[PDB]
Amino acid sequence: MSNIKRKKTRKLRGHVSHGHGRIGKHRKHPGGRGNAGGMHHHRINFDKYHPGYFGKVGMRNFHLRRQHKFRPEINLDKLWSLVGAEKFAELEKEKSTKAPVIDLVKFGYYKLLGRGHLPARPVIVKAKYFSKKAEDKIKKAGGVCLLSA
Amino acid sequence: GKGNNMIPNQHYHKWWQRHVKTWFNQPARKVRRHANRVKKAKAVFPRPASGALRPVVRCPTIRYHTKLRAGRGFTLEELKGAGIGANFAKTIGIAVDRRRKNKSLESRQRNIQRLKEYRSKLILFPINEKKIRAGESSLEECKLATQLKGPVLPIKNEQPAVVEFREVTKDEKKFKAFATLRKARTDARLVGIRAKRAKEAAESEDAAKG
RNA sequence: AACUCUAAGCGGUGGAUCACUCGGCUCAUGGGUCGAUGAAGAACGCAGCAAACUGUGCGUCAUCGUGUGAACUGCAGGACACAUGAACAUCGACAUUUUGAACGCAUAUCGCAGUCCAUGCUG
RNA sequence: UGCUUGGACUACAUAUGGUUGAGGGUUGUA
RNA sequence: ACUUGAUCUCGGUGUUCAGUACACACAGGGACAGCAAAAGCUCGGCCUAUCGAUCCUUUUGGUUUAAAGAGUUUUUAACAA
RNA sequence: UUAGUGACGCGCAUGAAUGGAUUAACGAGAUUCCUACUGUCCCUAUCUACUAUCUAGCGAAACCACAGCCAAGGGAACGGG
RNA sequence: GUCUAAUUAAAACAAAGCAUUGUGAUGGCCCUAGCGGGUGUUGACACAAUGUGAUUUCUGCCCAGUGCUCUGAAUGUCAAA
RNA sequence: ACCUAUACAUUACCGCUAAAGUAGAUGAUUUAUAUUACUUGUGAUAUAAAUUUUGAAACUUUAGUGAGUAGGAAGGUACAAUGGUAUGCGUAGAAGUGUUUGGCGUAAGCCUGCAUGGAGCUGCCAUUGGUACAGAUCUUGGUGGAUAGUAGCAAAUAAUCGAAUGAGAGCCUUGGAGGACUGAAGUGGAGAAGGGUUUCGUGUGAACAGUGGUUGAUCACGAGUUAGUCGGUCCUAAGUUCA
RNA sequence: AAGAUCAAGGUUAUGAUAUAAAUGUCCCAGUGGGCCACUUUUGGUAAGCAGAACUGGCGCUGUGGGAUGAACCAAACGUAA
RNA sequence: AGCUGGUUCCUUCCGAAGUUUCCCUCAGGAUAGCUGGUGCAUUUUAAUAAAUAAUCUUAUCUGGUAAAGCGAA
RNA sequence: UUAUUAUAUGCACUUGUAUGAUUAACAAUGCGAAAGAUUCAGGAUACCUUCGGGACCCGUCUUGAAACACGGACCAAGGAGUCUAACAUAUGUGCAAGUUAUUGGGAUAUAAACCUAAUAGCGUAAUUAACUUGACUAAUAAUGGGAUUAGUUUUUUAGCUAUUUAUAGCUAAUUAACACAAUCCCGGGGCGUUCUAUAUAGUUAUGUAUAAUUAUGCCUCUAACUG
RNA sequence: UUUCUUAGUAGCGGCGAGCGAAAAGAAAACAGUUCAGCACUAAGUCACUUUGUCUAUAUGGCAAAUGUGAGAUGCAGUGUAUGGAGCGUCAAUAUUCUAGUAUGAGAAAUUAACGAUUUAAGUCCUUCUUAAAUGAGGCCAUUUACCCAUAGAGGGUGCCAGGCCCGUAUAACGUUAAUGAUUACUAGAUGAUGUUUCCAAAGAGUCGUGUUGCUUGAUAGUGCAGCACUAAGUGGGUGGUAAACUCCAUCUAAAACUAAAUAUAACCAUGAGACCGAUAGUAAACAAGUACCGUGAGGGAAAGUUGAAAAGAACUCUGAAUAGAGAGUUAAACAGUACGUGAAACUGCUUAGAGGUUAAGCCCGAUGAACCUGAAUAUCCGUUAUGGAAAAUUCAUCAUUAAAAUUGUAAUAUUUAAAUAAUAUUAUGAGAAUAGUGUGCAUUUUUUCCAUAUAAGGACAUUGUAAUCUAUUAGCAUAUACCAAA
Repeated sequence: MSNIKRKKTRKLRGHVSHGHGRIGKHRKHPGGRGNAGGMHHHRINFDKYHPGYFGKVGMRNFHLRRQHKFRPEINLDKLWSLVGAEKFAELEKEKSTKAPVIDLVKFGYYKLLGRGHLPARPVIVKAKYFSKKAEDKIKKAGGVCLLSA
Repeated sequence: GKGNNMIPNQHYHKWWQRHVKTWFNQPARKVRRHANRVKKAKAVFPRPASGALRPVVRCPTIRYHTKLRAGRGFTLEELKGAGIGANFAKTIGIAVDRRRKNKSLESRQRNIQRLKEYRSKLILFPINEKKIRAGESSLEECKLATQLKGPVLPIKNEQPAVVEFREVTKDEKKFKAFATLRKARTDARLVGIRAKRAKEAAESEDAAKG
C-alpha cells in the first residue's frame, strides 16, 4: 500500500508555500463550506455538473418498502444464458422432445424484458411478468410465455 | 464547489470520531465463539450442538422464496400429524415459537415429512432404564451401534441449477398470453368501478318501475 | 605592544547527540470482587537510626494461620528464636486509631452532654 | 452516696413483629 | 375598412458571453387562423429598454397517476403550461 | 486687553421645577482687577546635604538582521550600507 | 457631606427644602422557576415609587403628537374555548 | 581605428529534449596462411592468431536548446522503523561526536583518516511514517554584546576611637569610649488579627543578609510554651446549619 | 434541394513554414490587487493622478549600457577558452 | 478566521495571471482564459500531397475614424 | 580547327592525404630510484597574504524591498499540506459479463496464513412524478447506413533486390472485403411530449351456443394488443 | 440484543446548509414464560416467638406448642389468551417415575486454573581483551554438524549466552472448582395430542380524541408529557397521506419474571505492538497529583545514566577550609558525584597572520605562505630478430591407456493422443582434455627468465620545432573585368 515517500508533499519541502500559492495562500474554507452558497457563488458550478440541483420532482411515497417493486430484469438479449453451456449446444441439436422450458423465476429475475432477437429455436419462458414485446419475438420463434408462480 | 465534484452527503459532522468501533476483536471473538461451541457440545450431552430440527418451508418475499430462513416457527399444527405432543417435543428440541399460521398446506407436507425422517433418529435414552417408548433397542443404543452427533442444517434446496429446462411436452401455442396478461390486471383495477356500474344500473331500474 | 579581526589547538561554560530504560502509550484476552458487619478519601501517630515515599494503627514499617527455609543490610541494636523458623509471599484468624455516608449534638471548640456496666479514692 | 478514669450505647427515614395507646371514625355488651 | 397571430404546441438562434440562467428579440416545424382581390404578411408595439430563480401560493390543463392490506367517497400528493 | 465686567440682546441654536431668576454663608472649584510679595522674570549667581563621578565589594536590564562618518543622486518618490 | 483604589474630587453626585405618584393589605411596590418571601416586630403623620434641588422670588401658554388614565356610547375591531 | 554582455561564431564538456542502431554466441566478425573450386581474381573449408559473455526496464551514436516567481511534473539525497539479504560489521572498539585527513557528486549529501569513545551498529532490494528547519512578536533550554561593569546598591545626618577574636572584622561580634537618632501620639513596653518554631543556647561554613559577615530571624544540633481563678469553653447577636 | 450513383481532367491550381500537428482527460494548479513605456485617448490646470485602445516589458530578468536605477536601450543568462 | 504571520532536502525540465462572468460580491471564491502533467489518434503535418495549421501576398467583402466639408442634410 | 578537362592509368609497396571532434612525427628534461623516498607539475580546501573587480539583509505581504516597511541578539533541539470516511480522474494489479470471501463458519505454525456456506453491494435498462412499458432490426451486423481512419487479407500493374526462375519480400500506383478503435454525420429504436396513423380496421379471449373453468364453433358489444 | 444489509436511501429540510431509520434478505447467539380474574371449597397460604432435634459458623431446615400475628378490606392453586379450566371419548397410565439435597465414585479416574517444581546439555582448550567470552578459532565419529534438543522464546549473569542461573518444551505435586456414578433422605407428579361438550374469567382519567410543547426520518404528529374531553368487548390497536363508509389481515395494550450473543478509557488478573524514548512519552520513568502558586474552585512542573566492582581518591603537602598539588584506585578519571557519551552558542589562553579606505563578514580570477595531491615505459618504418640460462610433460608434434563432460543423431518413457519440440533415462559416432605412459619425457619441442640491437632508451608530467586541422585575426605579393568622367 502506502508511502508518503511517493507523496509530492515530501518533495515540496521547501518550496516555501508548498504548492499553495504565495499570493492567495490556501486558507481553511475560502469558498464557504460544502455546497454553500449553491444559490449564489456556486450557481455556475451546480447548473453545470449537477443540473437538476435544488427543487422538486414531488410525488412523496411514504413508506416505499422496496420489496413490492423490486422486480429485477433479464433482457431477451441474453435469456439463453440461463441455460447451462453444454446443454445450450445440446438443444441446438436439431432434436425435439420440446420446446425449451426455461424457469426464469428461480434464476431470480421477476420480469422478462423485451430487448429483441433470439434464434428461431422456440423458447417457452416461465416468468412472472411479461414484456409483451419479449413475448412477441418469442411467439415469432414459435415458443410461448407460460405465466408462472 | 469543485467542478468534477461528488456532492458530499457524508454525515461525520457530529463528533463521530468518539464512537468508532475499530473491530480489532473479530477473530478473538471467532476463536472464543468456536471455543464456546466445544464447551457446549460436551456439556449438553452427546447432545448435537445446534439444531432445533430447522422447520423450512416458505419465506414471505415473492422474489425471496428460495431465500430459506430457518424454521423457528414451532408448528403446533404440524406437531399433530407427528403425534406430537408439544411438551414431549420440548425435551427433544421443538423451538417454542407458538405464534404461527402455516396455511399453505403444501408447507404442512414438507415439514411433517421432515420431523418423521428425523424422530426415528432420535435415540430414545431413558434415565434408568425402564423407559416406555424409546421405541429403539438396547442393541440400538447411542453408544453401542450408532455413534451419530453432527452439524449445520442443509438449506434443502435441493440444487438450483434449476434446470427445469427439461423436455416437457409444450402444447400451448394457440394460447395468446399477451392479451390476457394485460386484461387480467385491468380486470383487477376496474373491479370497484365495474361494481358501481352494476349498482347504478340497478338504481335506475328501481326508479323506472317506481 | 595591548586590543580587535580571522582561523586552528587546548581548557571552560552548556547539556545537544548517541546508545540504553524496573516507565509511558494503544490494542486484545480472562474475571466481577466497596459500604451502616462503618466505604473510598482525609487527618493524626508509628521504623534501633526516618523526614518523606511506601507500609501500618495505639498489638502502629505489623500480629495469627499457612507456604518456603535463612535473611535484613546504609550503619547497626538485632542477627540467635536457621529443627518448628528468619524474611517475603500467602494472608482464610485477629487487630484495624481520629474521621469520613458518619449516626447523641456540634465542629475559626478534638467542644459538651445523657445513659448502662465497671474501677480507684473517701465513706 | 461524693470525687475520678475505662468500655459499651443515644442520628434519620422505614417494614415487619412487640406491647402500650388514641379518636363524639365506628360497632357491640351492659 | 375588417379584425384579434398580443394565439397553441415544440425545438433552434441572437444578446449577456459559461454566447449560460433570465427577460426580450430573430428565423422555423407542427396547429389554427386573421386579413386583403390575391400575391403575400402576421408568435405584439418600424428597429433599438419596458422586468425576475428554487422551495411556496395559486390557477388552468389530461381527467391521468399515487395515497403501499382492498375498495368507494370527501380530502390530499402530484405531472404539463 | 481676540481677556473680563456692566450694557444693548430678531437671542444661528436663552428661558420658566425639561426649573427660570436672585443670593447671605460655604468651596484643596472656573474667571477677572489692584495691592503686598517674591529669583516667576529682566539676568543670572552662589551655598548646604545626598548623588551623579572614582575607587574596595556587589551587580542587572531595555535593546540588538548586520550594525553604525558625511553630501547629493537614484530608489518604496527622506540612506550607516 | 460623596466619587472615577492606580491620570478627572468639580460646576458632577448626594443633600435638606419643593412638588408629583400608587396603596386600606385577598393591596401597593417588590424577590423567587416555584414553595415561600422583602417593605413589615410597617398601618396612610405608613410604606413604596419618582422628579427638581437650600433661603428668597417666580412657576405662564400648549394634551395636537408620544406616554399615562376612566363609574366612560363600549353589538367598533376582536382570539381560543 | 579602438574598447566591449552570460548576445553573437567555433570548440570541449553538463543536462534535457530529439533522432538511429544495438538484442543469430551450439553463433557472428576480423586478420594471416595452407589446401580445394573458379578466373585474371573470389569464395568455401582446414589450421593458427585476435575480438565479442551488452542493468539490451541501458549503452553506443547523434543534433537542437537551457532566464525564471507562482505552480506542475520528473529523478535523487538524508532521517527513524520493517520484511528479506550481504553464511554484513562489532567491545582486537559499536554508535555517537571534534576534526586544514584524502577523495567523490552540479547538489541534496557520501566515505575515509586522526582524536575522543565505550556497546552495540549498517549497506542493498522491497515495505511505512510523528521523516530533514533559520525564521512562525514560534516553543523550551542555554549563551553573548550592553557590562567585571555602565544602571545602581543614594531618603530617615552616621559614623567614629578602639579592646577582644579570627582565615578575613568600619557596620555585622562585642565591652569601654564617643557622635547622634527615635524623642514616650516611639524605631519603646504589651497583645489581638496574622505568623509557625520564627523564641533560646550551642556549633558556625558554603549558600542567604542586592556589601562584607567569625554573627543572624541563615545553616547544623538540642531545649523550651505547665493555670479550677486569663482567654477558648458557655451564652446569645447580626446571622447560620437543618429535621 | 440534399443524400447521392457514373464518367472526364498535364502540373493541384498565392508565398514562406510546420519548432510535427490535431484531439481528450485532469475539471488541474497558480491568478481574479497589477505596474511601466512607444503610439492612440478620456476626465482633470496638472500629478511619480484616476481611467481605455493596441502592442512590448516589469510582475517572473540578471548581464552589458543610461555615472546611478524594477520597468528605458542593447539583450533573454548551462560551464569555460 | 475569506485575515496576518510561518511551513521543514536538492536537482532537472517546462512555466503563469492580476483578465471574463456571477456572487451582501468588491481583502474571497466559483467560472471561463492563460499553466503544467497525463497521454491518445495520425504522421506524405512518421519512424529504415491532390491532408492541414496559420502568417505574407493575392482576390473578394465590410467600416464613418484621421483628413475633408459647411457657397452638402 | 584549336584549347581545356574527365574516362580508357592495373598491381605491389608506402612513417604519403582524408577517414567526417585526424596533435603528432622528432627530441629534450624531471622520474617510477624495494621498504625508504628525491624531484617536477598542479590547486581560492580551512585559513593566512598580496592585487583588481563584484558582493547593500534574509524571511515576507507587496506593483516594486537594501530600505527611514514588518519578525528575527545568538545557538541547539521539538516544530507545520496529515489521518480517516466517502468521493472524481489518471494508472497498475487480479478476475471479467461478472466481481467483492474475512457478517459469519471451517481451520491455525496464530490478533496472520489457508479454506469458505449464504446473502448483500455494484454492474448486467432506462426513463417518465408515478402508474407504466420495454431499445426494434438478424444466430451475426460492436448501433445501421454514410464520410473521413489504422492494420490485415486481397485483385491487378510497375520498379528494386535476392533467386534455383519455381519464387518471395519491400516501395509506389491500384480493386474489393472486414475497416472495429478514433472521428463525424443522418437515422432507427426504450421512455416522455406534441401533431396524430393507435380516424378505424384486424386479431384473441370474454359473452353466447355445444361437449366435458376448459376445448370447439360463432360474434368480435365488451376487455386486451398492434399500425 | 448486536453485527452485515437496506442506506447516505424511503423520507425530512430558510427542500438552503444539512439530516435519515426500519421491515424482508444474511449472520452471531438463542429459551422460555406467570399472575390476577373461573367452584380448592373444610386458608389448601405466610412472617415471628419459644422450646425438641439437626448443624452451619444459617435471617437455615426438620418437629412440637396446632402460642401470637398477617390474611376472606383477601391469600392458595389449576391457569394466562402465545389461550386455559372442567365432562366424556382417545391416549399413555405398573412393586414406579421425576426432581432437590446429601453422596467423590474410578483402591487420588480425568480436565482446567493457581502456587509452583521440572529440566536435555560445556562454563573443555586456545587466542584477544578484560572487569567479564557472552568474542574469534578448535572440539573424533553420526557422509567432515562440541554437547543437548518436545526446549536455538525471554530475561538475569561482568559483553553478541540454547548449553552459567531462572526459565522455555514438557510434565511431576498439592489445593480448589468441573466431571457427583451408585447409594441414602427428602419433596412432588402420573403425561402430552385429537375429537365432542360445558365454561372461556383478560391491566382505565387510560385507550382514543382536540390542543400544546418537546422530540423524531415520521411527513394531514414519531414517541413523550401537560390540559380538556373520555371508552369499550361480533371491543381495542396496528396496517407511516387526514376523513366517513364498507371490509380484510394481523396481533391482544394500558401488568410481571427471564440466560446467551451485545458494552468496557475505570477496577482486578493478563498478553502484544513496523508504539515513544527523557523539550519525547501520561500531569508524573524520580519523596508525582509531588514540590510550588492561588482566598478558592483550580492551576501543577522542571528533573533519567559513575563503574564490572565504590575500588567514592587512604596518605603527604598548601590553604581557616571548600579547593589546589603530589599520590593512591581504576581497562579508562580523556568516568572524581552538572560525574555515561559530550555539542552549538560563548569565553580565556596559546599558535599563525593583519589591521585607516565598505564597521566586519563575501565570491571569482590571478598570486605567495602553510597544507595537500597527481606522477608512466619500452621503441626507427618495429620491439621482433638472435644467443644463453632455468623448468615443464594430459597437452609439448602426436600416439596409446583410464576418466568424465560437449557437439550431432537415434530409441524408450513422459510431456501434448500424434507431430514438431522439450525434458528424464539409455545408447552410438565425431572431438577435446584432466590424470598416467611414450619419440624426449629440456634428442628436441614448448613453457618460463635474462642479455644485446634499429632513430632512440622516449611517450606520467612539463617543455622545443615543424607539419596539419577547426574557429579567427592581421598583413604581404601577383594579375584582371566593367562603368562614369578623361
